[PDB]
Amino acid sequence: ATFEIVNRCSYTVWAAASKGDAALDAGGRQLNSGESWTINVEPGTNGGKIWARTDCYFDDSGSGICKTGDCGGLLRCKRFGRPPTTLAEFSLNQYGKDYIDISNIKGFNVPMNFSPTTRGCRGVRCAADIVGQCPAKLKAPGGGCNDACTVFQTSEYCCTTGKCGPTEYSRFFKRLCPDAFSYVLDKPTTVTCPGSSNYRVTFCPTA
Repeated sequence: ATFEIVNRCSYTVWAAASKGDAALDAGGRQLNSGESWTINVEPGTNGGKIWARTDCYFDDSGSGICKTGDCGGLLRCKRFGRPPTTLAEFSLNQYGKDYIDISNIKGFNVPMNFSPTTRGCRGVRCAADIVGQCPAKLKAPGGGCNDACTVFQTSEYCCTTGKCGPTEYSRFFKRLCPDAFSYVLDKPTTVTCPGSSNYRVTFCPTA
């Protein structure tokens, strides 16, 4: 499948794409305001994620640090990034279907739209000012709004027993972004697309 990743924010982001144990395509790239990056993802890929990182520094050899979404200090992510990160998630060609969502389960850093560019399904978006409204206990000094599991580390917030309910914190996310996952057992906001669809991920889709 093809993903076009577009930075419509007024600030630079460093995009990242990973399946958790490997980079997708080149794994990461600087995107200045307006720039697009097209990547190819092997069919069959399960558990892929795309996210933005903010405020990064990298030396000449691809090594450094980002304030949000850092994936072990590398420009080219092989692993998933550190919260807070708004997540575009996908699994491709799973018995003829593609499944996509946006998740706030690892917090929020940048607004996002995740849309198919092919026929047969709808996109999803989380474009509210989560960071501005973020409860003080979840506000990340780095910028962003952490999830409550990351901050508090309880069985309820992390859904460790696989039995957990919604919380004041999950509800905060859900109220601003109803089409994104707010906790692990959220009623799914997953979209099913025809297998082998192509997609566009837009950061800051309104701004």
